Amino acid sequence: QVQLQESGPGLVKPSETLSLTCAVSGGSISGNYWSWIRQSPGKGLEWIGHINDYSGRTDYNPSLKSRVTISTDTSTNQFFLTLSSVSAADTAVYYCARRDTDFWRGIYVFEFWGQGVLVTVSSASTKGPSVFPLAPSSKSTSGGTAALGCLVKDYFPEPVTVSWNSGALTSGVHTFPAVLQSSGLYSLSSVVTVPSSSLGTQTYICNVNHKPSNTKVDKRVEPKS
Amino acid sequence: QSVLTQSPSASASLGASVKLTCTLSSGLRSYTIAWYQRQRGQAPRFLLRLDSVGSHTKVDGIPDRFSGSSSGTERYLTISNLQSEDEADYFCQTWTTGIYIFGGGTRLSVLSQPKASPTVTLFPPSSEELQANKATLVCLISDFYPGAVTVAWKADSSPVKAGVETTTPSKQSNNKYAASSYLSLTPEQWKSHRSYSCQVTHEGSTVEKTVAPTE
Repeated sequence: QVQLQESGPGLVKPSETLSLTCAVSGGSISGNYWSWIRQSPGKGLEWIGHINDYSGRTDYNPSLKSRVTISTDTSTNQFFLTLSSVSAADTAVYYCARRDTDFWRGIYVFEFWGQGVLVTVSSASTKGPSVFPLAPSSKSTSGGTAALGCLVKDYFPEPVTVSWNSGALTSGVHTFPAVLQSSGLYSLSSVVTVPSSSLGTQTYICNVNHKPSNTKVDKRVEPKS
Repeated sequence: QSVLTQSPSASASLGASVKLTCTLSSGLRSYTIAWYQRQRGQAPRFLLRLDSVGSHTKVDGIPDRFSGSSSGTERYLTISNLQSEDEADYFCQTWTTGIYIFGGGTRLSVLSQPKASPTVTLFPPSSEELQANKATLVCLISDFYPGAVTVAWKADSSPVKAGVETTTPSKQSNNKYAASSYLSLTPEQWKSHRSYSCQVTHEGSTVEKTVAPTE
C-alpha cells in the first residue's frame, strides 16, 4: 500500500529552521492528507499538521502555526515540513504519515507512517573530552577482582575510542555507550575489571582518542590511599 | 482536560497474554480510540479502531492475536500468544474537533529468555574532577534483561532529580542490556551530604548502591 520515508538533517542550530522531506509511493493521484507528527523524549506524540493535495490547503497545530509550513511536490512524490525558530523543545523524532478519510465512529487515524527521523536542536561544536580516573573499587565486583575506569566527559561529536594499556589489556573491558546530555555534549565511561592482587604492581592507563578534535589523553588510574 | 492515560511499561513472556489499558478522561468517555504499535527502529503501525461499545475495525496485515474491547472510560488492547516481535511501544489516540489526543504509550517488554538482574557499580567524583570545580557521580548498570530500567538518585535520603542524565538501555554482545546514569553536583553539594545513592528498579526489584564523601 502506501509507503513513506522521511529524510533531512539530524542537527539544527537554535533559532534556525528545520526542514524535512517525505518520499511517498502508493498514494492516491489526488486527495491525500499528508501529515507530520513528532515525539519528544519523555513526552507523547504531537500532531504538527497536514496538507490535502486535492485542495492544496493546510491545517496546523495552533501551538505551532506561526512556525510551520507544509507543502507538496506531486511531480516527485514528495512532501515537506519546515519549522522555523527552533529551540530545545523541538528536539524530537519526526514522522510523516497519511491520515485516513473513513471517519469511522468519529475518529481520524494515521493509517500509514514512515520510520521517523531524529532531529536534535544543538549548538554544540567540536570539543575534546575531559578525562577523569575512576579509582578501583571492589564493592560490586566478584571475589578477588576490582573495577576501575575512566570517565570521558563533555565531548562532541562522536566517537571517542578508549583502550587500556595501549591495547595490551582487553579482557574485562566494558566501554559503555555515551549519554547525549542536555548541553548537547556526550559523556561515557569505560571500566575494566582486574585482579585485586594486581592493584599494587600493575599500572593501568586509559588511552582516550577523540579524532574529531584531535585530542588524546593517557590517564593513569591509581588506587586511592 | 482531554487526556488519555496509559501506564508507562509492562512485561510478559512468550506465549502469554497481556491486556493494555487506555483510560479516557470523563469528557471523552464515549469516544472512539485507535491503537498503534511502534517496534524499535520500525514505522508505527495502525492496529485497530475501537469504539465505546467495543466494536472494532480489523486492519489488513495485523495478526489476529491483537484485539480490542471497551468498558466505560477504559479501552483495552489484548495481545494473546505473545511473540518476540510484539515487544513495542503501544499508544492510543483519539480525535476531538480537529485536535489529536495521544496517550503516553506503554512500553511492553516480551521476554524470550529468562530475566537477568542488573549489576550496579557506583563511582564517586574523582579528586581530580573536584579540583576542576565539578563533580559527577557515575552509576553503571549492566547484564540485565529485559532492557527496561528506571533510576532514582538520592541525596542522603531525599530524591534528587536535577542534574541527572540517563541513557536508554543498549544491548550488549551477550544479549543482555547496559545503561548508565550520571548525577552532576557542585563540589560543595558533594562534600556537604552524608551520602548519595543510585537506586535501580528492574522488573519490580530494586538494587541501591551508596557512596559517602568521607570515604
